[PDB]
Amino acid sequence: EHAAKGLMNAYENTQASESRIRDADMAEETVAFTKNQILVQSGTAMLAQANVR
Amino acid sequence: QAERNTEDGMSLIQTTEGFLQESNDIIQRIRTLAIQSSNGIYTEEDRQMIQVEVSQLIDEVDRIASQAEFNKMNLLQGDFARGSRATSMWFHIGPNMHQRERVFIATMTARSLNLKGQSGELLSLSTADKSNDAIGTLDAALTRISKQRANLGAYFNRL
Amino acid sequence: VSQLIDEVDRIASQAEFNKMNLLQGDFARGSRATSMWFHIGPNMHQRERVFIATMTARSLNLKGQSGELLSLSTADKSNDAIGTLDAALTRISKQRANLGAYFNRL
Amino acid sequence: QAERNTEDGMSLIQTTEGFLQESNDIIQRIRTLAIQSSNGIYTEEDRQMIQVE
Amino acid sequence: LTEDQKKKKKEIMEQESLWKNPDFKGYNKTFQELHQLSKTFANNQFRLALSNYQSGVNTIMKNRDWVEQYRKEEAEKKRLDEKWYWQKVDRKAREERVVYREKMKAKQDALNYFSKAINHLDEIKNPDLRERPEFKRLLSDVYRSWIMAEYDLQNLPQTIPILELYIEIDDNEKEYPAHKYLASAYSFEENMIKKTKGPDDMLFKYRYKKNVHLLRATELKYGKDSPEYKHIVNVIN
Amino acid sequence: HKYLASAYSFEENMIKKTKGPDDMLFKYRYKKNVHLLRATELKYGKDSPEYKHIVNVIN
Amino acid sequence: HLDEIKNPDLRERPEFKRLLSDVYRSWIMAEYDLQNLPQTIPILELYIEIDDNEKEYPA
Amino acid sequence: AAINSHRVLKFQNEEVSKNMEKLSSGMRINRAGDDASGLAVSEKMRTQVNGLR
Amino acid sequence: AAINSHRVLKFQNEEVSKNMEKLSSGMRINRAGDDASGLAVSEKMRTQVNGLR
Amino acid sequence: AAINSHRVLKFQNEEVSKNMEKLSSGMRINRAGDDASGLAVSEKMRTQVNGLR
Amino acid sequence: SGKSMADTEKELDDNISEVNKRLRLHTVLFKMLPHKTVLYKGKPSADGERCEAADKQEAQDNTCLHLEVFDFAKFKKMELFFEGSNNADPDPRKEQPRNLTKIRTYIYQNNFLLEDKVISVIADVAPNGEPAHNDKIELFYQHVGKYILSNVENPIRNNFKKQFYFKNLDYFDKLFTKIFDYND
Repeated sequence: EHAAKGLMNAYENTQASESRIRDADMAEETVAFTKNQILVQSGTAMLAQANVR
Repeated sequence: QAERNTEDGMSLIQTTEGFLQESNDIIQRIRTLAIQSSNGIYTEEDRQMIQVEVSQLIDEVDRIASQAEFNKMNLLQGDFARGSRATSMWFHIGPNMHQRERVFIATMTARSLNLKGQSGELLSLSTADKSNDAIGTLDAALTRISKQRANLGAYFNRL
Repeated sequence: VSQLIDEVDRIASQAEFNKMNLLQGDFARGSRATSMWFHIGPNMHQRERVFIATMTARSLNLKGQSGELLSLSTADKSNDAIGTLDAALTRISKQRANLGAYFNRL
Repeated sequence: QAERNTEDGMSLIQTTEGFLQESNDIIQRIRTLAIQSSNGIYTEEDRQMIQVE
Repeated sequence: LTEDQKKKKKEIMEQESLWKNPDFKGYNKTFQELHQLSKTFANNQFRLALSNYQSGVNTIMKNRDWVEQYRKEEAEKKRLDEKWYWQKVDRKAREERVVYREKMKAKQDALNYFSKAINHLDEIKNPDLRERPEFKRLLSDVYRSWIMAEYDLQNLPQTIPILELYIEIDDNEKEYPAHKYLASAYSFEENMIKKTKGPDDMLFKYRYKKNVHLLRATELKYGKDSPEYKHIVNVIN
Repeated sequence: HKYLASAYSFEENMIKKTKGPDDMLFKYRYKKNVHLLRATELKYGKDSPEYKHIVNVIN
Repeated sequence: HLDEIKNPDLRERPEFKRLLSDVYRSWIMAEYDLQNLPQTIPILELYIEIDDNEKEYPA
Repeated sequence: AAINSHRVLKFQNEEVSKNMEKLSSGMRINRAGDDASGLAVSEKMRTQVNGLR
Repeated sequence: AAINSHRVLKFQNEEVSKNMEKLSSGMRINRAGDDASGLAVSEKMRTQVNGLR
Repeated sequence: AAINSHRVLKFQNEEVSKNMEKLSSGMRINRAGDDASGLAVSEKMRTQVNGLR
Repeated sequence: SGKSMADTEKELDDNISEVNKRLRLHTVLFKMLPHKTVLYKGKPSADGERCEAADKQEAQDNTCLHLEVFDFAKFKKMELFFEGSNNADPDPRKEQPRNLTKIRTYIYQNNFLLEDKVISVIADVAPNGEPAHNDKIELFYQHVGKYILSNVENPIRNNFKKQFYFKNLDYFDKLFTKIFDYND
């Protein structure tokens, strides 16, 4: 029963490791998405105008 | 990436701590047992039964220290202050160079006076020490490891 | 505490912008009184000056206490040690406010 | 065409990688099973069932 | 002892001195003698080769001075955040990696200069000049410092092709340290194969070459069929 | 030497009261004894009843 | 520390053997005084193997 | 020639797409191409979490 | 750039999480990270409570 | 092509389903596919429980 | 120049002499293996250039040692032919050297090239005489024609003893000693 407590603490901490190593903060990735999507739209629009030249 | 390194460090540090929570509950249990053992009318035969419980708890400590790994690094056995190399837990906290920290730690049964057995007839070759010092020793064991945990705790908050 | 103070000395040293050191003691004067000059208007004489500096020696850098140490320092009058931390906070809070105010000017 | 060759290369490489993702999912599963197998009171008969997998 | 054993004792001590870690008296002695080669040779490409070697050795010497100064400056800091055993070891780990990494940079700068010294010797095309003691001794000194620069940083596999080129020059094969370093570097490579579970052909190749240079180093320092040789004979079997 | 010996004595006592490391216990005790004996030598003279006494106590 | 003396010409020195004997003797006596007699056997046995200690009546 | 806008547009379309790869799984690392080492470590962590459980 | 609100959001999620750590155990101190010395002392008090019983 | 999200979506729908299989029965093992040996052992234990009663 | 060539040849003549003086000791093996090494005891036979293994390997009248070396196939062979009979005493720890009448070696694999030719066979007909015995060394050349080492220009003659013959003499003295020490 002692051993289980030890193993459980390591377990929780190891799972914290997996999350912090792999799982992103969706808020900031969403910010990145919005910036990149805007730049896509800006790109397309200026090619429309570049075609006019 | 420095933020990530800081956070990956936080978990490594917590992993070490979990093994040390295990380590301290062991001392607290051995302390409970030492108090029973210190009873001069509690017999030598019955003390051997206690030493069964204590001896294995001591071995469990040495095993925790030996096998307590994270990312295949051994975080508690005597590979600190040096192993084949002194290379240890560097975390790179800022984006530039000279924004660095190292962490070291060590425990094994030889962290405190590793008392086994008790006066009288035994099947071992070891005996416990002055009951008063045995209590003092277990306080020392708890002090040394809890103090090491305090190191990790504080370190976590720094990160 | 000691590590926190050491971190302060490192912040002051490593706090760079475009490879400029913005916190070490090159302020409010070095060999010349010239400091962070910014050119704000389109013509000459349309300029601003900024000064700032911090390091652990910004406040009375008290560490350690009577008893067993591995250090070479001890704390002083408890009441003054508390007062010292107010001084530390005051000196930096004012410097931040100076930057804050400067930002609003810009 | 060189740009195309670069992209066709990407497809080769991605194809290879997908088969290796499959391969690593396999190794991770075998390791999980190896740990169970390493249990000395987990019997030989039960180990044969694991070896089937 | 025999006349050859007395001579041998003298020579082994001279060879150990030859491979001595660099210092200021050895630096002076070395550049006296390497310049003595410039004297007779009177060859601009040899002069250039020596100028580059000397710049390489200067890098090494300046680094040794830096390492003392750095360790001094660190020792003279007041360490008030050092109340833990781990914090003392932490600051030690800071020192060792900064010193080792700075030595690694000095090694590359020294080897870029040594590489240039060799590239200039490569431009001496006349076989009557390449066979000159002046050509061979400089080339030997360039390789020796190169071997030592890598050896100090534990870059033992890298020392093998340079030790092998070294022993081919003007009786360098009869130098006990050259065979000792070859045997040690081969031993490292054997251990790498055993640790990384590499191929048997390379295990035996490296083991064989370790034993050849172990035996030859023993022969050279103690003499063939000496109690010390006879011991190595039975172990190698 | 009297002040050095007294201050070293204090530090030795701090190690004994706080149960500090043996290396510091002996370091402070040693330095106390060096300056105790030297103060004695300086005021009373070498091989004086007082010098002989302090030497015999320390050794 | 004595285990670290690997040269057999040094381990056979009277200097080596006498110290190892005195270390074992004090070890035996320290245990004997506290009635830890079973513990004294492997040390007494190692003791008598050294440089004619077997001819000692107390051993 | 099409101005640099054709570069931006392609690149931003790729950054938006990569954002989707990460966001859908919730992870900084979906592939070795995002971070080969973060990945390899999390794979080790997963065997440690599962073996530990 | 994301405005300071991304700091608040992460930190407040962390303050909520920390609140849970404390509340479930009933304690100001769950870990040394809350108070290393308050913890060490209560461990001593616990040995005194049990030893006393 | 649909990005890896189509893999994740299918897999996570399956993990949600499997979680329910376990939760409603109360068990780590509902089927041999969860753990063939844990299952076989509990079946033996059940005959021992009933036979014993 | 020719001075260095002369000194080199002298060192090589003495190197082959010192090893031949050691090879003459392997008489100690007649009254008596390292990996991949096979030893036969026998007698000089046929035309006097080859060694015939005994039916009785332990026989007291064997006057030749035949040693085969394998590696990864047969790589090398040596035949040591000795002058004089063996001591009557059956204990090899007491046996004395016998000057070699001949040394015959063969290279099958790991062939050395002397001016781009392989000397596959070397026949030394005076191994314990004056170190300068190049006229006593026959060289059998493959591209096997007979050449005499003393008629080899010199670098060439030096390369022969430096690259082929000394090394083989040393390799075999090494192996014969290895066998002896294991059984002694």
